Amino acid sequence: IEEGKLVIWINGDKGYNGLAEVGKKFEKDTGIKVTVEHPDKLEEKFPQVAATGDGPDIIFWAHDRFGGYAQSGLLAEITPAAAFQDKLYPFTWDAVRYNGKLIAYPIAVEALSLIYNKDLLPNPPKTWEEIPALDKELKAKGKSALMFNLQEPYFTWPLIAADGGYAFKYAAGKYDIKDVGVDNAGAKAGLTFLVDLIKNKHMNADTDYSIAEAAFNKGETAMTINGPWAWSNIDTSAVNYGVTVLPTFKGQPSKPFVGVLSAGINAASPNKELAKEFLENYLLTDEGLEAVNKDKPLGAVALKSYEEELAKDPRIAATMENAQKGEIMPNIPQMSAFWYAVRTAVINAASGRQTVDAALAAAQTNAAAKFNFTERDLTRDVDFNIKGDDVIVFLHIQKTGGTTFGRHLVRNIRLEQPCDCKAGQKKCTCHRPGKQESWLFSRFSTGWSCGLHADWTELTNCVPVIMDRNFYYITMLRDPVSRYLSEWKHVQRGATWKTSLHMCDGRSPTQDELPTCYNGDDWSGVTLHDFMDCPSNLANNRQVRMLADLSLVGCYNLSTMNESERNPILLASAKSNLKNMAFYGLTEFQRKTQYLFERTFHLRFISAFTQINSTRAANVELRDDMRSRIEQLNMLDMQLYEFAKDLFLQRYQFVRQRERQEERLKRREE
Ligand SMILES: O=C(O)[C@H]1O[C@@H](Oc2ccc([N+](=O)[O-])cc2)[C@H](O)[C@@H](O)[C@@H]1O[C@H]1O[C@H](CO)[C@@H](O[C@@H]2O[C@H](C(=O)O)[C@@H](O[C@H]3O[C@H](CO)[C@@H](O[C@@H]4O[C@H](C(=O)O)[C@@H](O[C@H]5O[C@H](CO)[C@@H](O)[C@H](O)[C@H]5NS(=O)(=O)O)[C@H](O)[C@H]4O)[C@H](O)[C@H]3NS(=O)(=O)O)[C@H](O)[C@H]2O)[C@H](O)[C@H]1NS(=O)(=O)O
Ligand SMILES: OC[C@H]1O[C@H](O[C@H]2[C@H](O)[C@@H](O)[C@@H](O[C@H]3[C@H](O)[C@@H](O)[C@@H](O[C@H]4[C@H](O)[C@@H](O)[C@@H](O)O[C@@H]4CO)O[C@@H]3CO)O[C@@H]2CO)[C@H](O)[C@@H](O)[C@@H]1O
Ligand SMILES: Nc1ncnc2c1ncn2[C@@H]1O[C@H](COP(=O)(O)O)[C@@H](OP(=O)(O)O)[C@H]1O
Ligand SMILES: [Cl-]
Ligand SMILES: [Cl-]
Ligand SMILES: [Cl-]
Ligand code: NA
Ligand code: NA
Ligand code: NA
Repeated sequence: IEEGKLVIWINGDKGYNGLAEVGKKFEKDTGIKVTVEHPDKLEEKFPQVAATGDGPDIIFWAHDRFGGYAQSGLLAEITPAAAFQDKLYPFTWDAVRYNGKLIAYPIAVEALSLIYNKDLLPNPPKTWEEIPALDKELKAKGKSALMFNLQEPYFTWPLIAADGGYAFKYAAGKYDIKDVGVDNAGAKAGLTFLVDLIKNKHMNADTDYSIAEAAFNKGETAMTINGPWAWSNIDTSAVNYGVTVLPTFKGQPSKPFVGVLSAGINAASPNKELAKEFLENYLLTDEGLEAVNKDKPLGAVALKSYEEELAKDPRIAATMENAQKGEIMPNIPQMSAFWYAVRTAVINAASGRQTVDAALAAAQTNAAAKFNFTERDLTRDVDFNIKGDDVIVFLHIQKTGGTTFGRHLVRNIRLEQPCDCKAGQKKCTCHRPGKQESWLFSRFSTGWSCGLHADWTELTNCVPVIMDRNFYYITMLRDPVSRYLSEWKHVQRGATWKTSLHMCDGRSPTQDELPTCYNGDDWSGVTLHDFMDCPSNLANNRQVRMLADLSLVGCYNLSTMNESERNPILLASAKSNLKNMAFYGLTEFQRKTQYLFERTFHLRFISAFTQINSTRAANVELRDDMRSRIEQLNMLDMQLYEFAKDLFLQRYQFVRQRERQEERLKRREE
């Protein structure tokens, strides 16, 4: 981000040419250039790039995205004088308050309305229920009743919410992120009506923003559902149109989620005072908002003076009527997960490929960030026969506490013939009773015989050969930010693991495939910033990479497929291989790890595992923005760990409760 300049991001459906005009006046008065951009998916790109040193100085979006940004430390707190604050409606400052603090400037209130062509339909329907009959009449004239974007849940939510659907329940002063209302009777009724419209061929499941707009603006459909920004193109096409209240469903109003277009300032911006000057003294004025509004209408603006001037517009009046009937959007971080979940459910239900009940049940799970596991997933029962051909394989991922765990395996298990660990020697002899065969494949028993820190790909291709059986794979996982910091500190003190083979499809990677991050013999002394800056850093997503079948993505050759394709494959492969292992533990749960290992393999340790909280990672002082960038560099590991933690904890509770019930039965039979 260049100092002395302003870079602004705003969505492509807003008045970015008018905003540019405000930017030109600012430049006239100050010599500060203002660049407006409208990149695609700006609301996903921003948390990826703000967490580094790129991104815009100012980001525009509806307020629902901003709590997530704020929780990640990506936004400067805004500090407007009480004088300026009173120039805007308090209603709209509420939309941009997060954990007590103001994190953006509110701009305008947006709500969806029903838009109709007065030359085809001078009185629009009051109910969703009468739309099928209307469409039948219109189809005989070569036209349709209604087309609107069915791909974005923003547009279908008003009907889904009408009879009772909700996102997160509000109770006791906060949003309950476990109480999700996307599969209740009301939500199901709303979505069923929409699905029936499609089944009865009054709408098409493929209709998106462009198709609906094109049809309405060409007079092919009598109605659409859209927001104030859409009015400009309708005027461009010279359609004679009205804007009115959304139809009712089962006698209740459609309930649009209400958005406040808001302007946040990047916490990494070196131009924060200029951003505040632009927003307060140029944009949030009658003149500035008029420039934007004349390009694409904002709706009901937040500035009291200019809102009063436009309030007579019946299109805005209709916008306010639908907004009062709807709900202000929560700004909490979980909003994005809600939207993603509903987006997928509506698409699959509307397509007919899944019923409403099944699709909304899946959305409920995803919106509440839950994991459903089968009994088989929670049951890991290994009749481990050390005298037989069973072999335990410990896959050690760097910096997951594998030294501690590996030492437990060779020093701390109660066995008739335990591992023979000679004093002052690194490895131990872990042989079956009376044989020269090992029962444990591990760093401290067999050594690195399949490669230094051999991963799932290397071990599954090498272990069966280098031992000739039942192989029981186990590993440890650690929360990725701590694991990444631990690896940074270890590399900073000389670790390279440069002799790892990284074998996959029968060869090690090429230097072009896997460039070294450092000059010389190691990367000692590296700062956290330079560590994070190397694109080929093997610390990034190490746990997913080392648990996945890397053949599935062309081994280490990043040109074989795109990231959008490689990333979901790696994650699903890692989740599957982890889940289907005999056992895994988590570094942060040493006692539960011990207990589950014991109950999985029917073994007992001599001395209790212990939790060490004062790790080198814990000692790193981590700003929130920097934690967020580490999460972004490790986004696959973040997802894997969330999955693994929940499975691990459900396994612990399952095994404990079974064991507690067995003890009781013993008592109740004596
Ligand atoms: O045998 C020969 O060929 C020798 O022949 C001699 O000449 C003659 C001639 C004639 C006769 N005669 O009788 O007539 C005899 C001999 C030559 O003079 C001589 O050159 C030649 O020697 C070669 O062959 C030797 C036998 O193989 C060999 O010596 C062995 O070396 C092994 C080795 O270095 O690998 C050694 O193994 C032990 O030490 C290793 C090094 O420490 C261990 O491996 C390391 O393990 C680390 C670990 O797990 O902690 C790992 O560290 C990394 O990961 C950890 C965990 O994440 C992290 O904490 C660390 O920070 C991280 N470090 S890193 O730098 O970032 O990687 C290391 O990476 C890994 O290297 C190993 O586990 C030990 N095994 S053991 O316990 O079983 O011993 C072995 O013991 C030696 O015997 C020589 O190396 C050969 N020399 S060469 O010139 O040919 O190369
Ligand atoms: O991978 C699927 C899609 O993912 C992306 O879209 C996501 C967004 O990232 C989420 O933030 C959310 O979008 C919400 C949005 O936050 C909310 O404000 C509202 O957006 C309105 C907006 O307020 C209004 O001003 C106008 O611009 O219309 C918008 C709706 O189009 O509602 C959104 C939900 O529909 O969830 C979506 C997924 O639905 C990504 O951007 C997509 O390209 C991608 O396909
Ligand atoms: N019982 C325990 N409880 C918590 N962390 C532990 C632990 N045993 C080891 N660790 C942590 O695991 C890391 C070592 O992992 P590995 O043996 O795979 O290299 C270290 O992290 P730090 O570097 O942050 O201190 C260490 O502190
Ligand atoms: Cl070794
Ligand atoms: Cl624990
Ligand atoms: Cl047991
Ligand atoms: Na160490
Ligand atoms: Na170096
Ligand atoms: Na800390």
